Amino acid sequence: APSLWKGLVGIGLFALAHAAFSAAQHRSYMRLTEKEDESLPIDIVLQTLLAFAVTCYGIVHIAGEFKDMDATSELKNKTFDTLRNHPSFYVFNHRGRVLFRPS
Amino acid sequence: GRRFKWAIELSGPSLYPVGYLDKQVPDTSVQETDRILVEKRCWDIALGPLKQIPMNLFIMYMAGNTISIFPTMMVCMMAWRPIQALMAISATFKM
Amino acid sequence: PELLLDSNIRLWVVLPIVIITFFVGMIRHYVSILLQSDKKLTQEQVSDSQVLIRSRVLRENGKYIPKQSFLTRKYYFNNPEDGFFKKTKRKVVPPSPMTDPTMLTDMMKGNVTNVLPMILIGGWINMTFSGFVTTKVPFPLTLRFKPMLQQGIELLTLDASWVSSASWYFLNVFGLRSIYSLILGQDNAADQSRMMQEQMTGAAMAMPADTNKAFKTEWEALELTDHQWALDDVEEELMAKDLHFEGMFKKELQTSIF
Amino acid sequence: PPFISEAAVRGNAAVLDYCRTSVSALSGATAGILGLTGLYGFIFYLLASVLLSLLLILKAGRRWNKYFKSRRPLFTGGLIGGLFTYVLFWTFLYGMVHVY
Amino acid sequence: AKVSELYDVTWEEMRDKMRKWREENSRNSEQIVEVGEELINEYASKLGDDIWIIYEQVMIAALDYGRDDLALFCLQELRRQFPGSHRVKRLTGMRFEAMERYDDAIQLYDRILQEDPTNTAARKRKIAIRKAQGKNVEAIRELNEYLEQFVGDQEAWHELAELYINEHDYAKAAFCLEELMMTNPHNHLYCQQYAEVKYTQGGLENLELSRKYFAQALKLNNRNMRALFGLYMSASHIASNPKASAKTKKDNMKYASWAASQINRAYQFAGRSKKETKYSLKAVEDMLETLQITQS
Repeated sequence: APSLWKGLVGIGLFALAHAAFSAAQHRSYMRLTEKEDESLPIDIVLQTLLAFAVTCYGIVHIAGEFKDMDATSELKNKTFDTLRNHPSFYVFNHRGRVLFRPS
Repeated sequence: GRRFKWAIELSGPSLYPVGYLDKQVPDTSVQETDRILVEKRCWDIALGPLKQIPMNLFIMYMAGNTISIFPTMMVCMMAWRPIQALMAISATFKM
Repeated sequence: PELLLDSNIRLWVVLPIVIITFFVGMIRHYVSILLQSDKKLTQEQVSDSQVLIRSRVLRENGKYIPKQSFLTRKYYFNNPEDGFFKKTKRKVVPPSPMTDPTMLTDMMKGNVTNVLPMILIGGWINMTFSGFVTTKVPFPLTLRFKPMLQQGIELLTLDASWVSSASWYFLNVFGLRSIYSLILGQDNAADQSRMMQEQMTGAAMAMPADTNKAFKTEWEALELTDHQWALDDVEEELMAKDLHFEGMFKKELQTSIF
Repeated sequence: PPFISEAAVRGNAAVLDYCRTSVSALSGATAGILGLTGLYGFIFYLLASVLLSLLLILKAGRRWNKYFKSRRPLFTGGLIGGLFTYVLFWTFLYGMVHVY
Repeated sequence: AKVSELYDVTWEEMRDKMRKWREENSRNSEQIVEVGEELINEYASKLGDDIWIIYEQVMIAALDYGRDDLALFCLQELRRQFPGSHRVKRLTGMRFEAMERYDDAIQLYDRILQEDPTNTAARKRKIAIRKAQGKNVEAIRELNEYLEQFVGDQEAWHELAELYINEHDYAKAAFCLEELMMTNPHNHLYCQQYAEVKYTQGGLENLELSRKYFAQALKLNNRNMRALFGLYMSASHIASNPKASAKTKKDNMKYASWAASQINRAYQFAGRSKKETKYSLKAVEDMLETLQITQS
């Protein structure tokens, strides 16, 4: 699912860049002709807005973490058996060591 | 008791621990309430912003009337601080 | 829209300046990380810190604790006969902050003089390009900003919208201020403006400037605080319902054993 | 609500600010591509921020009480710095295309 | 299953699982070394920073499991890059202790302390060397010494409580668990252990204290059945003792009867899982009926 969102964001960005290039070409043409104070075509403007709205949808989905506020829920599954052992104090005196010693 | 049947009874046969104390020492009762000095401290902390104006006036007169990046930036943040402290007056007012 | 510009001045000024400021910020952040050095911590100061943390934790979490043990803790801390904080005294350094002077210093210090290094960069950049027109800002501006904005073009009829490279880079500095943290994280130290200003989480949180005074302050703070056993209210759970233990018990079947 | 974890709150705030800055960055590019006046541009920026906030609320929907204690930061948050970074990318592509 | 497991995995998932194992600090040395040496021969390309922690973890597991060859194999790789590193010295000392000649390990710890004054790990390992070498009393004294010099470590508190459990000293373990619970009030596990320790002590006031502590952690997690069982038997024992008041005994019977119904519902909700759960439901049903008749 994240890969699809990333690809969609990339495609939208590419479409936005293409719309920018089209608008640049339109203004370059406009500078050629005297007067003619007209606006850019509405179709490419709508394409620009479509590319802007699509890229803002995946930009929120890509980073969604929203962790739980309460601090009791993560330790709701953890068992006291694992907590009983600690990594500081480890005594290396067990029957498994002499049982696994030959093999 | 025989009602519970299975009931295991476990018995127990220099003061290094700081917490575990041999003598119990109860009978603690403290009643100290000094609201006058607390009100005096709270009355003076709210007077700091008022006294923070004259030195800003002195440094503004010090900047002069030369349009430059440094004086403009000095003035830009001079009013930003009161505004940013004005954006959260409700919390400190409740406090 | 007027003043038709060349296509060679946009590819040789805009992009170079943008990359220059980007990499300057990144280099500053990396060098700030590199130059960071650890501070020596002595065992007595460490123990003082841990005792302070213990007393502060007692102050914060004191409701969920037996009253007898709470009074034993508080007596051990206070202890009018011997007293741990009363007897244990280390060296004292003569102070210098004063009430009115420090009350004023809170504002006098501030961060007023932290803009000059960026002004130096802007001055060098403007020195490189004497007569140049980078871009125009759509925002209308007043003619009293033109001397600061142009600073090198001899034009009095021209509007102040057309900016020079100096203000272009100046606005470029704060444009990526919130963008730098996007790639790095919440704790970002790539701010080009605050070069000399040290911005970090801070090595060795605990700063016992006067150990004895802090001891006495905590001694009186622990005497002030009361005791209210928050455990004594157990009847609220008494009359309730147990349905969450039915809750993931349904969702605890679905996982098997690896 | 009695006990709160600072790590989760920090992560939530960081995510919120990250989306706020990214949406603002793209809003700047759109306005620079089109090209408008200051009043219309600022109004457009405000509209984009409002749309982002509405989508952010829609993202949570139910069980939002556990995620966010309140909604004030969701509505009013990063409005000035986001505008500071939006103004840069607005004029970045504005004069690059039109003036140049 | 070994080949089947090795087939339907990727190195990313395996590394993430090892990281989760580190986070849960479980004791699965067999599986840790099984997935440890497998990724050292399959990938062995990138993730140096991760693979150093992986090397240390794999050698730690091999010291437990059966294999000193891989322990030394990872030790040389750790020594290759960082020539002076105190963690590698500690690890080598631990392996030396595991093999023979504890005195040279003690000398290495002494030298490490001579270099870096603030080294908690070396002191902890020495405390563990004298936990198993001599009596537990001297180890308790030295653990108290280090704890007094620091008063920072919760693991030290829990280890002291565990060592005091074997000596039937619930008075000092009571303070140990009280301190360990004060820092972490949201952890119901420590509250449950404290309630059990106080229940083992005896006494009607201690019984009431343990009951209330059982009921507090019962609502934080709302699923632990050990605490609910302990609360039910605490109420039953309060009812049993003649030294009680009428209304207190009455409310204690209500507490016990309510816990009995919660037990009945908990076991009835497990009956739809399998077909052998009905018989266990019956068994607990006779248990609760016998205890109810005896209480009534």
